Amino acid sequence: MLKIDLTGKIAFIAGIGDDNGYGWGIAKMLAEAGATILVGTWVPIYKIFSQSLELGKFNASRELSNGELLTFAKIYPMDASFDTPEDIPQEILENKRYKDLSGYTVSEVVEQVKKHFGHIDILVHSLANSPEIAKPLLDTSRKGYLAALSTSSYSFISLLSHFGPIMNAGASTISLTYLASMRAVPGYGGGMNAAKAALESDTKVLAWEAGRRWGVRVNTISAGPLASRAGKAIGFIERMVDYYQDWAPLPSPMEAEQVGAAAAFLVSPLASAITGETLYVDHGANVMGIGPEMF
Amino acid sequence: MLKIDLTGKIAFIAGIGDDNGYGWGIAKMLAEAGATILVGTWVPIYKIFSQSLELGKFNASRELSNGELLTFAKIYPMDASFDTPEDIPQEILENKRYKDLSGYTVSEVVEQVKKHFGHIDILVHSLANSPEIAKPLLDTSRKGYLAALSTSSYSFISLLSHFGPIMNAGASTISLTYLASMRAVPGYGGGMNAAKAALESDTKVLAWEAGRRWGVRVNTISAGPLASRAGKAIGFIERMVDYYQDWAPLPSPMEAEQVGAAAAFLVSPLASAITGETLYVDHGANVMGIGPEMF
Amino acid sequence: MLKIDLTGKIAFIAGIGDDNGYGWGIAKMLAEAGATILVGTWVPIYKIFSQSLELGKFNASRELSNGELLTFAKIYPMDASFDTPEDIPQEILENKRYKDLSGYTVSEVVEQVKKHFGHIDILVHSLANSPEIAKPLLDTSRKGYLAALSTSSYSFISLLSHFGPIMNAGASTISLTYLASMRAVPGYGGGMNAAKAALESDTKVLAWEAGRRWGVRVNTISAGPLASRAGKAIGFIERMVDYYQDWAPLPSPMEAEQVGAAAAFLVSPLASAITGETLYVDHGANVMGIGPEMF
Amino acid sequence: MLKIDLTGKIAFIAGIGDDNGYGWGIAKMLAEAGATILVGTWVPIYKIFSQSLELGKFNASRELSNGELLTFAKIYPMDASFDTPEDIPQEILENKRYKDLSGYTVSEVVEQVKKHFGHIDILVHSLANSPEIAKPLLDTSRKGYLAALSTSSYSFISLLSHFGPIMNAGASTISLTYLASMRAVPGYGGGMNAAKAALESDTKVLAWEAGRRWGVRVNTISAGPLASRAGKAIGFIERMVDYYQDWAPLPSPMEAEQVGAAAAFLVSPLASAITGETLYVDHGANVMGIGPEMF
Ligand SMILES: NC(=O)C1=CN([C@@H]2O[C@H](COP(=O)(O)OP(=O)(O)OC[C@H]3O[C@@H](n4cnc5c(N)ncnc54)[C@H](O)[C@@H]3O)[C@@H](O)[C@H]2O)C=CC1
Ligand SMILES: NC(=O)C1=CN([C@@H]2O[C@H](COP(=O)(O)OP(=O)(O)OC[C@H]3O[C@@H](n4cnc5c(N)ncnc54)[C@H](O)[C@@H]3O)[C@@H](O)[C@H]2O)C=CC1
Ligand SMILES: NC(=O)C1=CN([C@@H]2O[C@H](COP(=O)(O)OP(=O)(O)OC[C@H]3O[C@@H](n4cnc5c(N)ncnc54)[C@H](O)[C@@H]3O)[C@@H](O)[C@H]2O)C=CC1
Ligand SMILES: NC(=O)C1=CN([C@@H]2O[C@H](COP(=O)(O)OP(=O)(O)OC[C@H]3O[C@@H](n4cnc5c(N)ncnc54)[C@H](O)[C@@H]3O)[C@@H](O)[C@H]2O)C=CC1
Ligand SMILES: Cc1c(CN(C)C(=O)CCc2cnc3c(c2)CCC(=O)N3)oc2ccccc12
Ligand SMILES: Cc1c(CN(C)C(=O)CCc2cnc3c(c2)CCC(=O)N3)oc2ccccc12
Ligand SMILES: Cc1c(CN(C)C(=O)CCc2cnc3c(c2)CCC(=O)N3)oc2ccccc12
Ligand SMILES: Cc1c(CN(C)C(=O)CCc2cnc3c(c2)CCC(=O)N3)oc2ccccc12
Repeated sequence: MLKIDLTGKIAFIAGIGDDNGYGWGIAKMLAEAGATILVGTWVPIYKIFSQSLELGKFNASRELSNGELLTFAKIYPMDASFDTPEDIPQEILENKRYKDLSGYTVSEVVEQVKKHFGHIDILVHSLANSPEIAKPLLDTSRKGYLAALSTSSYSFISLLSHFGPIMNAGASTISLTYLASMRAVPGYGGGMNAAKAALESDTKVLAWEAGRRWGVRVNTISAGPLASRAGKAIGFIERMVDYYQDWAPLPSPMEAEQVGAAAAFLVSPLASAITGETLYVDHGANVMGIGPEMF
Repeated sequence: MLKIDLTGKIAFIAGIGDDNGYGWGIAKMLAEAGATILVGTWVPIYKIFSQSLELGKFNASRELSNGELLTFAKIYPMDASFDTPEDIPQEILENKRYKDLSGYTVSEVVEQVKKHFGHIDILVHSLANSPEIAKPLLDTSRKGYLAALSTSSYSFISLLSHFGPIMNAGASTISLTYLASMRAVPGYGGGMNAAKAALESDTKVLAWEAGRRWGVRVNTISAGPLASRAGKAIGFIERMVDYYQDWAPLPSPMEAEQVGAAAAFLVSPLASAITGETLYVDHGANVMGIGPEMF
Repeated sequence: MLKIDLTGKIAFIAGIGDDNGYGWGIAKMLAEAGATILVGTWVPIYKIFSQSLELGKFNASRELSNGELLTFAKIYPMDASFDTPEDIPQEILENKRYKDLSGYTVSEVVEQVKKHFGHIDILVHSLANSPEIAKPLLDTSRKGYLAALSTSSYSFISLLSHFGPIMNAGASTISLTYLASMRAVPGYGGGMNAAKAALESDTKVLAWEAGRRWGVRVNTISAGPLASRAGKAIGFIERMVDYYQDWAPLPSPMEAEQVGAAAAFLVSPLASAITGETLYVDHGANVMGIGPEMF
Repeated sequence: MLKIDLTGKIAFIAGIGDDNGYGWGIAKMLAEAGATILVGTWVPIYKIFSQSLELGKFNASRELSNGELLTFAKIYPMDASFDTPEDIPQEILENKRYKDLSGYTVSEVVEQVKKHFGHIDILVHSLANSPEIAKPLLDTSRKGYLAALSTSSYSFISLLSHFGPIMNAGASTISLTYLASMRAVPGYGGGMNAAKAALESDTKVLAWEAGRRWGVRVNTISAGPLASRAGKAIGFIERMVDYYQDWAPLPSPMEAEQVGAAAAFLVSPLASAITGETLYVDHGANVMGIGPEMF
């Protein structure tokens, strides 16, 4: 037999806000492979996510092939915009969603993980935001652009920089990107193109640095369109899904567990020679040199 | 549990000549996954390969995790330079090692597979040759350049074209490449650069064509240096292995099974959304923008 | 003033069949810059081209900005499929177009150029053919695929290898490619995708080899769609032209002289630091991540 | 004759602090082509630069081919970190070098140019900085990374956003980048890899956006190493220069005017079909697949 075996491994997944995104899909497949799952959930939705899970609202999505339910060892409120408490502005501190929580900056979450688990094996980054995604880049503000980069790109560096010293041998990371990183996709606004370009560039540089510092592998998955929370909010994700079905080598729609399976493989000992890679899991759409009108 | 399960599937691997190349490594991992293995072996070395196998010469390399030995259901003498018997030059017809054999063109091998097995599930292409690899491309002859393309590139198209109509649902292909395809590597001569460029370009085109025609997936793996038969003949493979260790994000040398494990994943149902991809399994050397002296 | 000054430089342009392709456009712009123009014209259309030129049929297309006419110092019948007369099948020798002519192999043309002009300064490759472009790659024959490679890609190596020894200091080359080389474009069949992938790969390799051997620069231009002879012959070039207008950052249709202007700059002393480059002259269509429908 | 004709065209160059950088080289070549030259100079070094200029310290680097001296029509104090006065932080406002100057935010500078000149034709972005360039990406702070993106990447968007509406027909932009944007170069620290990745991604997106909005073309040049102000502070620029000479297809060192000549071509009417392009002007180093250490 050939197993993707993650038994006893501890994965931290940053960016699970419901059962509809890639983060959930990755969690599910890492669990199928035997991993222990810790979750970073964004502060302003932490209460609702954690409550919905306890109230059984996600149970249809928790079914594992062994009959058991997907279970998280711990869920940490987190805002990966902030490395230390000093970084948090008064506007955030006085926000009612934040004021009733504590220990949610990156350095703080990592210290808690260290206290309770000692080490991690797998770091998964499945988070992105721009406050101005609906704006053309020409019309995107400086603060908006830098916010897109801070949340969507630097957040990875912060997570790896802080978790790195407590990663075990054979540890690796996963982040998620989209092809608009280095090809023009009108509609992907608010500096999100730059944030993904940065994320992909950093994947390569970090593969070398983390590789030489800790022996850690660093890979990114470029996914096709999915009607997640983020996806649905853009306003036309359904048009993108349909377009990809007409465009791609294969017509099947994305499912979060497809990206999850690729992530499981990449963080497993079966991928020890794979690092710095951008792996396309988009039914081959990215290889096309023309749109479906000229087929 | 998460398994890469190929039990009941038939893989045809074109290009196993001994236990020291990537083809053997791929066979071993597909077998670990449960796949039944058919092999195409170059005519002039078919007798020695088959005989050595039966003598137990490769037994140390044959051991599997379950305690079984790697076994081939059938080994076919084959020369992928030829599609039909009408293609074979008189000199080859008169050659000692060809003249007392028959049915070694691509069409003939596929017809024998179809008769005895009906269908295949996985096609692996692990074969390359240029008669002029030591020569700078500037000094490579038309005959040499086209022979490199014929053997190393077109052979994949012939194998997929002939096998495609008998591939089952969920079928996929793997071929092997090297980064000199689209970056200049002095010493990768005799048109091998062009043969690899063509193979990767063909990978994308065939992913669309085979995807739409048969639902077949088509992927390529770009590997790090290995001291195979072909690798040792170039004359400086050990220096290349050493260079990659100094250069890459991770220092581990290539092992055939690392590419085998990648192949096994790519052909499994876990990778249904992956097609047209070039997957680097080279310890990240390919992502570097400068060599080791400037680190 | 800043001039692209090719005064006294001798350019050999392989692939001018009439006034409608990129070869002619390149010739006009090199002529504007002051270059002497030598032409290689495909054997089967050599007489036709020469006779049309003599009857004044292209005179409207010959007007240079200085009031003079685009003038060719010599037009050579050529077939770049053949390096030496020994390579020509008797079947070709007996064809009427070839029987009426002589000295059209690559070696023979270069020998005539050396005899009467001594050296050249610029080599332009503006030729391609596949006998099976209407066929899916899956359905393309070995003979067809290799013929595309021989005519469209090896021909460049042959011309550079033969002309290189008689190139003056500061010499450079230009070839023409299309984005289907490394992205999948259904309809670009007959192995043309592989031929352009090979052409682009060889550009990089030859930049290094010819740069080190003769100080020669080697560049390629990836152009937008044009209704040339070859263009029109695909049967749907007009739809490709219209598609590009809806798709690209800029809407203007290709003109042969746009590519010609890029060629003129790249072969001028102003581009001494540019080599191995693939320069897109396609109104930016190649940078798009989706087609028109999702704008 | 074939002229790169910029007669009467108004060019604004962001990032000239002395005569040793790419900005100066670009100015000189645009001036050779006939352009009027406006310069944006970083506030802290605006006085030293303008005083050095009129003192005649740069007269040796000002000589043009027509026998005239390079002349800046207007030199504007500028800090491209700031879009409007509202953006300026307290420490900067009270700083010795800013506190007496006024109108140095991007919006204010564009307004001055609009009053003075009505419109512009060419925008050159030759600026970059990270306060943490010596630091591994892993050790780079959030403030440092975002500062690198703000100064090196968003600044271009701000300049184009503000300048666009007063750009004439046929207008275009140039920026400068380095290959570390999408390939790992250890030592290009402080988030500069991400800054350049963003710059290049933005080039593609803005080519579409600016192309459709104003008909403006947008291109970037990727240069080899130069001993500039920024280049020398890095601390090993001479080693990089030597490495490139050993590595590249051609051995000549970079000269600022090489990038300048490429820039003049790209902003000229001869390049009307070129947009969104990344043009390498680095003697071909970028196309290499291995380092000099082998060969
Ligand atoms: N959904 C799609 O079509 C595609 C998404 N991707 C990438 O996949 C990743 C995951 O996105 P999805 O699963 O689609 O949506 P998602 O909305 O379910 O997940 C993104 C998460 O980021 C979290 N987040 C936002 N700001 C945060 C902060 N400051 N600190 C901590 N968490 C924050 C959100 O709570 C949200 O849960 C993203 O990187 C996205 O760019 C890639 C390709 C396609
Ligand atoms: N060895 C290395 O460093 C690397 C090899 N690759 C690629 O891996 C693939 C396998 O190569 P290796 O395992 O290294 O060497 P290998 O020598 O073990 O395999 C090449 C096979 O091709 C067969 N072959 C040659 N001409 C044939 C023909 N006309 N008809 C049928 N079979 C023919 C050979 O007999 C041999 O079995 C090749 O495509 C190679 O280009 C890629 C990367 C690195
Ligand atoms: N036309 C278009 O949309 C585009 C064309 N290209 C490339 O531009 C180049 C020139 O093509 P075009 O100007 O468009 O058409 P063209 O038909 O005018 O030029 C092709 C020439 O190749 C010559 N030729 C064919 N076989 C030859 C042989 N065995 N020996 C010597 N010459 C031979 C033909 O006589 C013909 O004149 C080609 O490489 C083409 O692939 C690239 C991009 C776009
Ligand atoms: N120098 C080299 O080896 C290479 C440089 N490049 C790129 O070339 C461009 C120009 O760099 P160089 O000519 O080498 O150095 P440079 O130091 O001469 O020019 C950079 C300019 O940016 C200005 N600047 C810095 N912060 C500014 C701000 N907040 N507002 C306005 N101006 C600011 C500086 O004063 C300086 O004049 C940069 O984008 C650089 O990344 C690219 C490749 C190679
Ligand atoms: C696919 C695809 C996506 C999904 N994708 C890859 C993404 O990365 C989505 C990221 C995202 C970042 N910030 C925000 C939102 C979504 C919506 C809500 C909001 O407040 N901010 O977006 C597109 C935009 C245009 C075209 C395709 C796509
Ligand atoms: C790695 C690497 C390889 C291995 N590799 C990726 C290859 O593709 C090897 C291919 C090959 C093709 N034809 C022949 C031979 C080897 C030797 C025996 C024969 O007669 N002809 O070759 C190099 C050449 C230069 C630099 C690196 C490498
Ligand atoms: C543009 C474009 C082209 C033009 N182009 C870039 C080409 O390279 C055309 C090449 C070509 C090579 N061989 C032949 C023909 C054309 C027609 C006549 C024949 O006998 N053989 O072809 C396409 C096919 C599909 C989509 C776009 C394009
Ligand atoms: C080339 C090359 C460069 C030049 N280059 C392309 C650059 O973009 C240099 C940019 C730069 C950015 N920030 C700062 C400085 C320079 C010096 C002073 C300071 O305060 N910060 O830098 C390298 C670093 C490592 C390896 C190669 C290179």
